[PDB]
Amino acid sequence: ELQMLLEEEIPGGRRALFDSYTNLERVADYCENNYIQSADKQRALEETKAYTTQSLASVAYLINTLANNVLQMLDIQASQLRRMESSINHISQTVDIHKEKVAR
Amino acid sequence: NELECVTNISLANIIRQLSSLSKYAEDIFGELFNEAHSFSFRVNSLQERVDRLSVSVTQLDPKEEELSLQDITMRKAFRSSTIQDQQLFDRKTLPIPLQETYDVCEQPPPLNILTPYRDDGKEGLKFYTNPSYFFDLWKEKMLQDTEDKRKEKRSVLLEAIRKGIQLRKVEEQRENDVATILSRRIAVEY
Amino acid sequence: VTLEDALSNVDLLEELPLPDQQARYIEQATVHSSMNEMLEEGQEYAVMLYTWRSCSRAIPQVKCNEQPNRVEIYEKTVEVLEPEVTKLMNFMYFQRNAIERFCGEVRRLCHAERRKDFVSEAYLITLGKFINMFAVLDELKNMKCSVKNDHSAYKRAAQFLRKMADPQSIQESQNLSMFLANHNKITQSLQQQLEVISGYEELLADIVNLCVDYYENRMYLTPSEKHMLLKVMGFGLYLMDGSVSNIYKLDAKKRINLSKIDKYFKQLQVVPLFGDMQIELARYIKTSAHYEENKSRWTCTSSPQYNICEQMIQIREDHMRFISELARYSAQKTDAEYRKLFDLALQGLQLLSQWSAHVMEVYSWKLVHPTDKYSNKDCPDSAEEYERATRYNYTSEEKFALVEVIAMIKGLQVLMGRMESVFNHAIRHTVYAALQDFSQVTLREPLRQAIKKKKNVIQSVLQAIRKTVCDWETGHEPFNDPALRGEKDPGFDIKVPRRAVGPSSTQLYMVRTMLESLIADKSKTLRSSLEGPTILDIEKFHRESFFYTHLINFSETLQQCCDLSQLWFREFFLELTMGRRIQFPIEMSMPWILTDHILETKEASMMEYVLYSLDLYNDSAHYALTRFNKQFLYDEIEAEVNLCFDQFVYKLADQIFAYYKVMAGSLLLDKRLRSECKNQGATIHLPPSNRYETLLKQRHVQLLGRSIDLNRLITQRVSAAMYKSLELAI
Amino acid sequence: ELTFNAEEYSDISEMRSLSELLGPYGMKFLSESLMWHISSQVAELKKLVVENVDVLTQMRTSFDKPDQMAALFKRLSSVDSVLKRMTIIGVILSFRSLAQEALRDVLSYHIPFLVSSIEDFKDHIPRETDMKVAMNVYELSSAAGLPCEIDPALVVALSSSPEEEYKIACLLMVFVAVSLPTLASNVMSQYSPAIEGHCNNIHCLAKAINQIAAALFTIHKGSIEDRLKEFLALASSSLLKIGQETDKTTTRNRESVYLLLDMIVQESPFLTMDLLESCFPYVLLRNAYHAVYK
Repeated sequence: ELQMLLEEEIPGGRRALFDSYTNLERVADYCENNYIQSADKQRALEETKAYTTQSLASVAYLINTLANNVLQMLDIQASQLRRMESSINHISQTVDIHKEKVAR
Repeated sequence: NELECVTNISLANIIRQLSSLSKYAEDIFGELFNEAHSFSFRVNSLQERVDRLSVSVTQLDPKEEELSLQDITMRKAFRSSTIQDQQLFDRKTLPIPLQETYDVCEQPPPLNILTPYRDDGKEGLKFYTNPSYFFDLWKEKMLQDTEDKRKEKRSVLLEAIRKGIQLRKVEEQRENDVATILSRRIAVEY
Repeated sequence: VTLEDALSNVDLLEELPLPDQQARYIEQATVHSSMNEMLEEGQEYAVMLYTWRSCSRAIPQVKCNEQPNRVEIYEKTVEVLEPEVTKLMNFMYFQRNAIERFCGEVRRLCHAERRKDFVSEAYLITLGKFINMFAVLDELKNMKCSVKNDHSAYKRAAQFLRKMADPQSIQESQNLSMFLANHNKITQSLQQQLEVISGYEELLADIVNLCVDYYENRMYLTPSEKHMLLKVMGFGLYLMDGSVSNIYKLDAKKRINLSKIDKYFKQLQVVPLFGDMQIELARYIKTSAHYEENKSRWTCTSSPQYNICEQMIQIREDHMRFISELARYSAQKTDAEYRKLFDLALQGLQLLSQWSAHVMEVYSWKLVHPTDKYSNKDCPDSAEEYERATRYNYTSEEKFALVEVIAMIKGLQVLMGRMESVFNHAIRHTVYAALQDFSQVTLREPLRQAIKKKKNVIQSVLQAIRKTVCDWETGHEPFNDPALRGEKDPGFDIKVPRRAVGPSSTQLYMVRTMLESLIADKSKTLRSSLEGPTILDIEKFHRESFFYTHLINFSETLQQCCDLSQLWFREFFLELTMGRRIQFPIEMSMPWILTDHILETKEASMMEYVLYSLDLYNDSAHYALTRFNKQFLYDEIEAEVNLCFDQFVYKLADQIFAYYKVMAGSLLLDKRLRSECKNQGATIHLPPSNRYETLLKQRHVQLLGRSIDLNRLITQRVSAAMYKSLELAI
Repeated sequence: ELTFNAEEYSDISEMRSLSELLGPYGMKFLSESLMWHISSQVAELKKLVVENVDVLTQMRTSFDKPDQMAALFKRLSSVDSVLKRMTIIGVILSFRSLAQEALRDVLSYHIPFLVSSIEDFKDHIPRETDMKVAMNVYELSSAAGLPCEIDPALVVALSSSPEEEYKIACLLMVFVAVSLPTLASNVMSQYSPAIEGHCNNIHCLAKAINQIAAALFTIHKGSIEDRLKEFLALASSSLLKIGQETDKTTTRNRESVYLLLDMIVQESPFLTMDLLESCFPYVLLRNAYHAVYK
């Protein structure tokens, strides 16, 4: 259940962030040049508005998903360590019992 | 100038800012994920060890347990780990974005090429910038201060314990770490 | 595919649980822009010149004329030093052209016929900025004796190899040699080229009067601006007192007020010229042309209020009073609440700037006034000059007070930066509301008056101000408006729109300059036509609109108001050593001086402040990386932090373990025994309480981009100490 | 001059000797004897709360209006009485805490195996268990000397309409919250580093609020986190309001009373420092600590 996260969720989201970085870097230049060489400037304008809105929404969505995945991963690891602490405490108690028995 | 041109330029600028933000967010998330992955590796190793130790402990035999009175001290004592972190600001530790902004800064003059011609056999650039200078100066100050302070100041188990004390006496204890230098200074000061 | 979806994405992203975290005006605008570009280029050259390190101190020297390898060290030195000499050539050309341009502007502006028209205050301030740039560049070139030696070595090497053949090349080289050889070259050229202009001192009197006015009325925000005003005052007085002009005659005519400037200089006596190179302000008076025969006029030349410990009562009172009110403010709102947030943002910025100014002023005064071996009993005789300017120049109380003030600055900075969104919205809303109210409602009465009158210059200007900054909520100005026609209002309510958006820089500047034009003493005056209340309200709005530009950029100005980067840099004092030193020891570094003082004295009250004194390094390193823009400076800061942080961890862990061991031992001691011992005058004293809890809880200390878990390191050291204690007991 | 020394009976060594003599039975008896007095004091506090219910109910809802809130506070009655009673409760709980620590140190040393089993059991109880089982678990643990978030002795003692009682508990929290800045005017509220607390014991209010809130809102099935969060909001607002004052008599001890918020958040197992930062800036507390430690 933790492997599903570690191996493919977080790395996949990071690759998605890199892809968004590249795409947005290209879309900025495309929008600028399109406005410069556009017959109607108004139409180019609301199109640029649409691209900026889409970019903001997509980036926010991606960041939100990565944050959620990291949060869940950390919580799972904390649970594992709590369980393993309990088991280690039990082993320590058993060893102490054995040593006291030997002494007696 | 028409205003719509300025507004469109600004829109392109904010999209560029969005792309930069995406890269920076990716950097942060990768920095988190790497160390989380390291924790996962350590947890798996410790779990394997705990499973082994539990199956081993469940089959300890007290009645068969035998303790060697003669070997009480010739046995090697258990020592806990003593790892202590230092040099936390080496260049290796530099984050990635800070390195990116560091690499666009102006480099010192190529003053090393003069090195093969220098009679002293010292580096050419060490006369222009010596980051190790602070450490060297501090060490030198510490060494002379310590020396000045020093100058101013001036049955069979019986066999086993005997062997243990002999080993302890002979096997006594045996630098460029600041902590060691301070410890020596204060110890001499006492 | 809409604002709603993106905004919803952001909102849902901002709610995750994160615990464990604790006309005649366009030409003026154009010339102003060009002058600003020249200013920034001059700053680039100034930084190039401040961070110049001798490259000829590493070139091996030649002893015999038959050194086996003489040619091929000359080839090495020419190739090493060619680009540095290119830099110096560009510097010389820049300063020459800059003086040409400034003098051309001064000449154009002072023309007899043109001396009647007004000049916006912004242009005067920019002129002051050039005079200050020339001052700083000249003083920098004066200090740096390494550039002379580097150029001389390059010239010898280049002539030995016959690398230069052209006549123009030799002439340029020899011109550069003249430039570098001389002393006070730039100021001398400025003087010799100014005085040819007839009546040039009137414009400088205008500059100095404007600066005195602004300083008196406190029309500045950043400490940089506050000190720029004084520097401009001083250098303008120096320039005005040449051969063809006399400032004492000019003062006898009540054209300038020497007494006010003298009082200002007396109160504040030193300001940072650049980096750690200070400038004493009375030095401009001392060296003026006619100072000696008039030396009795000034009382700022003798020599008190720099004991930082005196201001601490007031600083604490103001800190608590302001933060208590700010903490209260942590749906759509009325205009009163947004106006209150605007007032509160401005007030916080002003307080931060004031505190930063206190700290830096004390630092500068201390630098210029090194101590002696009689003043301070502990100062060694063989004490370096820098070591005597910083290390031994402060008492214990002074160091503690400086740490307190720096910590207050940084804490209030984080608090203010936390509210950046609310402040941005409030500020933009208030600015838009004020601008639109003024433009649409307040300018109706004067415009009606001017329409009912033959005079049309006022009408053209007022109308122009309306086209510039009016946002007609229906898209067009009301048509049945009687004020526009001239007839009296019957009334005629107009609904002023609201929205959070500030005016572009260009149009805000245009509006402010046009308002300044209406209320102008000299312009046959436009202020004569205006009535009483009209000019009173115009003067009001013009005064409050001063800080709009600063406040719209709240984040940048917050950064500027809390800048303490200069406490580390030491290039000036390094140059004065004449090569004897390549850098100073950490025990001479100011941040470590403060941090180590706290650590050594084991001060309980100040134990919570240590990490801010450490944080000083972050500001210094960021400055070195982003403004100075040099790699070796960051390498040096990183090395210093590497050493000092290890020392800090060691000392802190040691004293923490000692403190808790002593407390444990004291808790278990027999109480009746303590009573008995006290009754016989042999008291076993208690251990003083101390505040280590906050340090033990630190887990993400920030230094130079690294996150340091202090708790882990303290645990390692303390566990080693506990093992040692148990071993010693057994 | 009292005819005895209080430190020769309450010292760590003395409390450990008392635990040795008395054992879990005697220590349980001592704790019950103390919770009797706490219950008495809480009864008096409830009387005081009910005789102010209208103004208290209004104040609980109008904390956003400084002028209206000041007007409401003017009409309250018996405020220093409330503070005195809560201080007494805190003192008694502090004595109980000393005794419990002594007992734990003795027991972990005489019977290590039982103590280890008890601690293992207490630590790892599922957090999804209900109150009935957790009360038995906590009762065993407390008998062993371990510290518990919800004191079972107090829960049992404070039980001797139900919705009226819940309302009364909430308004008791409100009352105590808004009455704090009255402590600045007092001259004995000085914080002494040689004491690590105030002369007139107002540093035990941390114990008083945390323990009383836990007990009452377990008895009346509330939410301890939410109630303590509301209390913190109100107390921080009141002290921030006194922050701007200038009188030299009603703000003689602003810093000492400011330190109480830090003490409360430190003691509480339900309040973290993030909440305190959100409602009360920590720079004020840093400066207060510097001032007192001068």
